Amino acid sequence: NNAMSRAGAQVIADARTNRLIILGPPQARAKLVQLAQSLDTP
Amino acid sequence: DYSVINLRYGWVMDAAEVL
Repeated sequence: NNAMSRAGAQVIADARTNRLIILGPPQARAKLVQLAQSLDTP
Repeated sequence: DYSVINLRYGWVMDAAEVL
């Protein structure tokens, strides 16, 4: 939600099925899927 | 620009108010 500065793009969580629905630019998608792939590491 | 880094012994909890 604070990835975009003070909104434009949006982000929606699913804590039951651990899903992420993001509505925005494709580079934020790609870089934050990479941060997700670094983020789901222990 | 955007980046992500690790920490070995550092705490992002303490460094959040710093940065």
